[PDB]
Amino acid sequence: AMNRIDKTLEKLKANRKKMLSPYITAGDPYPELTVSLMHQLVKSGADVLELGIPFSDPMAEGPVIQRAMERALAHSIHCDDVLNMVRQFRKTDTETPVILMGYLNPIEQYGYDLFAQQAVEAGADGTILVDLPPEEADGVSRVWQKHGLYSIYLCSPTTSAERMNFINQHANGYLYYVSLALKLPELKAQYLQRKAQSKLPLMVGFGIKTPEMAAQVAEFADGVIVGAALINEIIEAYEAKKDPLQASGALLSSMRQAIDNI
Repeated sequence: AMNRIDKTLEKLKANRKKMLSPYITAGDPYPELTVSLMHQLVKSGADVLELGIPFSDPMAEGPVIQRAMERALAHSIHCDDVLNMVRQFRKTDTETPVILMGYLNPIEQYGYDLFAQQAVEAGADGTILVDLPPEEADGVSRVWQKHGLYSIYLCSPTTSAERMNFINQHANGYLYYVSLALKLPELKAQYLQRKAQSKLPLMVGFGIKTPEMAAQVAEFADGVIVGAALINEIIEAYEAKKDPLQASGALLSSMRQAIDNI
């Protein structure tokens, strides 16, 4: 089988088009908006969608994501609810790759094989498990492989030689680059250095707040991941009693254009 992620990245690579991937938390600010948001993001230029599974103990996330998860958990949105959203999305979008981002604990509670099976059946193409270090990922990788689910791994300026060895023979699709006062030339230097160690394309997954910054990064990077900025744009629209679809659409579309004109 050919994974949606590989199909999408091949087309982008052939056209010298940089990947743009928004993150949103499923269920935030309320469950009925999530699928509509997903479709809006695609309309506004998303190549890949990152959909977050809310978790009760996100000690690793920044304040913006933390609050998003709290809002989603107020509606009791869990793994099965997120898969139902993916199913609904897939009714009118079969091309766009969907990546599920979450913590390991709800999934292990759910059951690895059962989760992988249902996630693939629902129409998800891969997962980012934020608290699963590569050293611990062997059981998961084998189960994911069985169902054709892709594992998206994180790396950083300080990813060790052996960990990189762990990432290269189990990762598929692409890698997620994060640095943790970091400036653009340092980011560029460290990114290109890490990219040289990776078999896969490397997407920058932090610090992208504006169309300008998105373009500056896309100038050297394979792709860009936008999280906190979009979440903030959406919840600010909701709290101001304005259309969150308009707000998120305008933001992502301005990033799409900035990147493509860069």
